[PDB]
Amino acid sequence: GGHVAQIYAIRQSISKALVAYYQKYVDEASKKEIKDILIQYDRTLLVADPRRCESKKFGGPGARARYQKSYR
Amino acid sequence: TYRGVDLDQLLDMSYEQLMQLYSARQRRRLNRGLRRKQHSLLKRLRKAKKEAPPMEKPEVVKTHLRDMIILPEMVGSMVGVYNGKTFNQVEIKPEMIGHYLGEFSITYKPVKHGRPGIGAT
Amino acid sequence: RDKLNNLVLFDKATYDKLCKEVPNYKLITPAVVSERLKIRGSLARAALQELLSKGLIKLVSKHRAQVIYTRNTKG
Amino acid sequence: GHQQLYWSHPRKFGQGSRSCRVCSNRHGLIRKYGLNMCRQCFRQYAKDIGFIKLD
Amino acid sequence: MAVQISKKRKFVADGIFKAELNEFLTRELAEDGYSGVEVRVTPTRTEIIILATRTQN
Amino acid sequence: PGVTVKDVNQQEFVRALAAFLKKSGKLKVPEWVDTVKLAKHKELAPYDENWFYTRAASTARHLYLRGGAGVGSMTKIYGGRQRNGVMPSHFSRGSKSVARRVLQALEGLKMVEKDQDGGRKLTPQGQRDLDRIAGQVAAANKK
Amino acid sequence: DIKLFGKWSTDDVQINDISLQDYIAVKEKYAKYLPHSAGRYAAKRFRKAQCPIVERLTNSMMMHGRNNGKKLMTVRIVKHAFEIIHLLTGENPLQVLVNAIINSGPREDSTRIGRAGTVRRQAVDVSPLRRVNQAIWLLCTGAREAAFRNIKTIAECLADELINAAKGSSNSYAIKKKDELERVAKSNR
Amino acid sequence: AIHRIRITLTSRNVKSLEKVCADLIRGAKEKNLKVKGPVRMPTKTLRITTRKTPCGEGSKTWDRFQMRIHKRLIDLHSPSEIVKQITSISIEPGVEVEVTIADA
Amino acid sequence: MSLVIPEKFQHILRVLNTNIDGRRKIAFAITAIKGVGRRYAHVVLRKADIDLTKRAGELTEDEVERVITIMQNPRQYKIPDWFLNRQKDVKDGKYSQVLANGLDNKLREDLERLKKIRAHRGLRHFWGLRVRGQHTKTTGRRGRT
RNA sequence: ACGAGACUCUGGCAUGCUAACUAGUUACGCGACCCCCGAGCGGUCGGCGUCCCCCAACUUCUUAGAGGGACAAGUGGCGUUCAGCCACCCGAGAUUGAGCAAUAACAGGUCUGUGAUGCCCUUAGAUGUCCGGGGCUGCACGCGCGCUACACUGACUGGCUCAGCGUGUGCCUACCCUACGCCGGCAGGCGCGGGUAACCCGUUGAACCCCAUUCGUGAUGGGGAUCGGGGAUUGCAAUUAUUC
Ligand SMILES: [Mg+2]
Ligand SMILES: [Mg+2]
Ligand SMILES: [Mg+2]
Repeated sequence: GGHVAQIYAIRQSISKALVAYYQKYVDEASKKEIKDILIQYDRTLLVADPRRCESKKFGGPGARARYQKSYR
Repeated sequence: TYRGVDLDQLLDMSYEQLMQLYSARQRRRLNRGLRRKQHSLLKRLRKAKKEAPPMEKPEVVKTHLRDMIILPEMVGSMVGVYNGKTFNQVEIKPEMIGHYLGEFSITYKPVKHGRPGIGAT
Repeated sequence: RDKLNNLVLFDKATYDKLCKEVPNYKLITPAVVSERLKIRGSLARAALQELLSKGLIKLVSKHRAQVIYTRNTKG
Repeated sequence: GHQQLYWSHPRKFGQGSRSCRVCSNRHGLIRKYGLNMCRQCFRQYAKDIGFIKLD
Repeated sequence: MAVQISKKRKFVADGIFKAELNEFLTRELAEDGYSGVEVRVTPTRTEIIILATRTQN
Repeated sequence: PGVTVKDVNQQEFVRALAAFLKKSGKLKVPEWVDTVKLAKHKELAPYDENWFYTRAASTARHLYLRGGAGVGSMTKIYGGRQRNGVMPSHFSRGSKSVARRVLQALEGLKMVEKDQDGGRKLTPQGQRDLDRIAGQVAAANKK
Repeated sequence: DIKLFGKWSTDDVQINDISLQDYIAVKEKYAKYLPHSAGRYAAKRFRKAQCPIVERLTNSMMMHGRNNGKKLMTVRIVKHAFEIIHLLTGENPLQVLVNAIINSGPREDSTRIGRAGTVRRQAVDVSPLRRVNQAIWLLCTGAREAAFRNIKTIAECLADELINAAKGSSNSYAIKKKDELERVAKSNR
Repeated sequence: AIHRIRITLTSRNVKSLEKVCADLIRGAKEKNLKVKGPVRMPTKTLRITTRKTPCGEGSKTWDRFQMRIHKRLIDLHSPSEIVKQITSISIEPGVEVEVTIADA
Repeated sequence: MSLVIPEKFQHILRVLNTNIDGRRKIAFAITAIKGVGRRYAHVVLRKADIDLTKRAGELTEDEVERVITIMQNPRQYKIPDWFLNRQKDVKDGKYSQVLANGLDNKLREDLERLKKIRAHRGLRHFWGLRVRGQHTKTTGRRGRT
């Protein structure tokens, strides 16, 4: 990944790591009381972003963009 | 004079240090093989020089190799160089030793102009 | 607005002007002082750091493109 | 003829040495993975080699 | 042993084998009803099986 | 507590340790330290005339992180973008002579040594001073 | 309570008109430390309304073609300029932002298909999404044309634009087109 | 013997690959050997893309041709003279097979 | 940085054969003369052992001619052989940097000597066409019309 | 019934399964480090080993097979209450992108892709074929597709930190990717290995970006056209400039 893509992966991982440790080695009534607060705020801390990228097609420079058509 | 050294030292000096007063391209070209085709042209040029009567311009020699560098050995020669249709006439004088025979025989007559026809809306 | 082109090591006549006026307002950036009296912008940051050495202007931002300064506390 | 200049020009490096392996053509070649086949013939034999239009 | 071919070219090399093999048997067994070929490859003793409609001729 | 180079801001750390070679002048500087043009993709040779010391500080820190690197690896690290002018810009590596000279420069100070594999890595004492400086800058940075 | 950038507590901002109480997204619920979150706020409709305002202006500022991947840069542009605001006025950057938005949000516009006289035929009131959508856009365009060839850069170039818009002085480029759009709609009522 | 022999295989189609390897794996179990399971490499995709038209006339359409190469290998600690027969009784004419000795 | 403008701050100079402006920085003021670029100005400045942060105007008399001796005889003043303009001159062969109207007439020497030899490059120079092998079908139109 | 859809590939989820010395992760035993007055299970290591058979296990990470999983399913609202649509909950995912693609048509392009071809032309002073040189670039002009810019949401110098596709030594065919050490300012050169490849290049130390300095609104430290000189590389040959 890149700088920010990494920067999101760290915070996403440590949030999952904490709750996973909380669920396993102590009462998860505490984990449920920590799972809620970081859900009502920035749901991305646990749910991973499912959109990666889109392939490029042979009609233009990018995925949806097309090479500029000239007919005059 | 050529590089602060006059033409007198140019004629008698050897190949292993004319590379340095040559530019990078001609130095590289002589650093590698000098084939049998251009040796014969120099051979035939020498025979033309000796066959020239005194104070007389040696006879025209024709060639296809419009890629030879000019050497001190054959300065003062009448060399005809093909451009694809005819042998252009070129005289050889001291100040080209770092050029080519093709650089002088131009391969196309320059365009003057023509009145636009059906195109050029 | 055509051209200013008039700034070479701001003189004593200007010198007294900014030294008694700049510390009396809050918005000090090398750009505004460049607009305010006439300053170009190179010696602007030289002037602000020279003032910053005196201890009468307080630096808040300290960034590359933006070095933001403010006047002292009053009272 | 004679043997001294018939092939004097080197069929070394370049388009002269390279050619298609089906039509002896020297245009639209594909040397990737050592095919040495032109693009028209490669499309023609693609299934036999095993290049499949998956997606 | 000394000079072995890269795997990507190797599967190409087998692929370019059957392509031309099928092509030549097509021009050779056209009137015989070629109807395709199968090359039963083994590391040493490769065998080729023709699928002619009239194998008798 | 500590202190390694990882827990100190590398931007301030590389400035601090470059001062160390400036203070303890033994790093042999080549003749051309004024005229290299420094990584061909670049022009307008570096502003700081001590650019060889900040380079030496920088390459020492880099090797401490990812050791077993040679001259070619150094040129890739410092390679920037070459602006081809009218042609679109590309990536080009740094000059090999400067990276070669600094690599031998640390040899004369016995911070780095050749290894069984290609490249050179910091010696026990070589990384020792690097951690001393890392502690020095941290304590200065901390207060 | 959220110490945005380590300061500027949320629970003091007030918004006047009932319409953008629903829309202004500076409330403590969506009180983020930074204006940066790839939260799919444009994948569906109606989500950009609840996207935080501080994210919106730093997301519109990232627009001239030459700066399209500069989000972290636009975060520093707002975070710096927010210092210039709080330095000059002493109150909340967040408050004056909202006052600038509601003041600079054009209400009446003109759109039709008949033979338009000057802009269009029929004057049409705006919805309170394009109103806040457009209002940010003048502010972003209001710093861009000023910071193009001036000595002063975007941090102050944005800064003076908001405070001029917030108080109302007819000298900000944003509110200068606002009333102009309003009066042309009143012209062709 | 006891020999640390490895057997590898590779092809383009996977359905035969799954069965033929497992055939060697099961042959190993009925031979009661210290057997290392099938270690499988990342697939290799060949990505030849072609103009799709014989002439120059078209609408700039292209042809994306693919070929997938999958390679797997098994490892054993059993004598060569007692493992040759099993690796020989499985043929699968669509597959490529290579052997190497314990010391490699 | 000073209380008043430096007393001998020269707003205009008369170095060589032009008037370089004094307000501009020294490294980019001396470069205004023909024959010196950004790198040549910077290296000769370092050999002069003068700081870069100052302007051209306050550069006092001693450094006025110290630079001039640097950049007319680079060879003996430890300027590298790779840096010169007229390296291996086509007539004299001395490694020298030409930096004046001399450069104006030296460059003028090439156009005639190629013209006097009727080289294809010289003829294209004479006719005003491109000399390095460019394409003139759809470019260079502004020079004729 | 064909086409659409369905279908195949691809992307996202499985701390579920099968496995990993050509991927590794933790734990350990070291070795250097550092604070040490002692701390100490302090932490740094892409430094070493942990399959020469335990000196430890395991698959979370990586890879790829089998699978499962999503279906307007649940909840409300609308709708003839139909087909469906809207919103919400739980969810990785509530529309991921492609490939294929009907009946046909067009004097569409292709005889310069083919030992695909009908007919015509030419066939020894060849329109066969080879060799040499030139040309396909040639410029009063017009059009199209693009790249670089018109800058201080910026150039310059220095430093910090990050990827994914995919390639790599040859039937012909000689032409591969390259680490490291040395010389050169660069261009490069010289030795020295590795790699037919999840082994080496390569932890692919990419750019933008990020953090400090200079510039100061000036056609300027923008912009890099044209233009002179010099040096290297490819080749048998570089001029009309191969490239750098
Ligand atoms: Mg593009
Ligand atoms: Mg379908
Ligand atoms: Mg030029």
